[PDB]
Amino acid sequence: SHMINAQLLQSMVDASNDGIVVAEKEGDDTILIYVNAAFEYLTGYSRDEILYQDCRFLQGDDHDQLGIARIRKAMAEGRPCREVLRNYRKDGSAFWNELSITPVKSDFDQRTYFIGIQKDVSRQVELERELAEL
Amino acid sequence: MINAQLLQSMVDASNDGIVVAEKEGDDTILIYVNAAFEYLTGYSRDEILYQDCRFLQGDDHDQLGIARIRKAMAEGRPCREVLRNYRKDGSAFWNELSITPVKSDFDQRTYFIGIQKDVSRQVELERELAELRA
Ligand SMILES: Cc1cc2nc3c(=O)[nH]c(=O)nc-3n(C[C@H](O)[C@H](O)[C@H](O)COP(=O)(O)O)c2cc1C
Ligand SMILES: Cc1cc2nc3c(=O)[nH]c(=O)nc-3n(C[C@H](O)[C@H](O)[C@H](O)COP(=O)(O)O)c2cc1C
Repeated sequence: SHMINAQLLQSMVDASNDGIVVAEKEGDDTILIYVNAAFEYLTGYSRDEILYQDCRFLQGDDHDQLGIARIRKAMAEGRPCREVLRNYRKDGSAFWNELSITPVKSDFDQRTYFIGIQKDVSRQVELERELAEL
Repeated sequence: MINAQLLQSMVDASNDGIVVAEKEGDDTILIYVNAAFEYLTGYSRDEILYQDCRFLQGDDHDQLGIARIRKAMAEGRPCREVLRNYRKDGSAFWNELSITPVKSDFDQRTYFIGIQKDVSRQVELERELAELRA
């Protein structure tokens, strides 16, 4: 009587300020099958551009970031993980992405999907460094 | 095809508190809260459901943002305000609150999505850094 319906679930995901994505594993890729508006705003990429691609384009030229090894191992072991990564928007600007990945098993196909949540921590990091200097 | 199970998992994974409230008269009472909201406020889902979120203001009221929230809600505008809020144990924190009115043709009920996050540290840093800058 008083409880939410499924359209409300979509509304909560749409209202989120952090990016929220769903990806599915294929071989060495985990390809984006859903992104919310905040992900497009945060990354500068449109939904049409980046769907069915692995999120690693957000690392740009940066690789062998330690968090990436931790993510790969957590993915292999079926465990959730959280890493702060250097990421880059479509225009090339850098941001610090606090990224969480949660595997969830879909009852429909009994397939494991991966929920990402991207939070821009750049301002908090830079301000922490500035105050450390001060 | 993102089903309701996956949408729910996306809400459950959110770092930020996420709630749904429905308006009855001058109350908007909580009909859903996620785990991040419970951890942020220290209240369990069973304690706070079907109550207006204003209990989080505690002894405080007449904060300027509250007046802005009221006007924005009456006008159906989304809004964002940083409010002083209080946990179950009484501890104070700065809550960046984003309220989004839900537009739905399906049911007559008017709903609001709240998104809450603890900005206390960023506020502390901002004031300290501004003072030291002088
Ligand atoms: C659901 C999901 C979301 C992801 N989001 C990001 C992201 O926003 N930024 C990023 O740098 N990596 C993200 N990744 C990690 C990469 O997609 C990839 O798994 C990681 O770089 C390790 O794979 P690789 O060594 O083959 O590049 C995400 C991974 C998953 C599964
Ligand atoms: C969906 C939603 C979530 C809200 N969350 C909070 C909150 O977390 N903390 C808070 O102090 N007020 C929150 N509010 C605002 C109060 O519920 C209330 O609308 C505000 O105090 C102004 O109403 P009032 O002047 O009648 O007290 C929320 C409102 C809505 C609609």
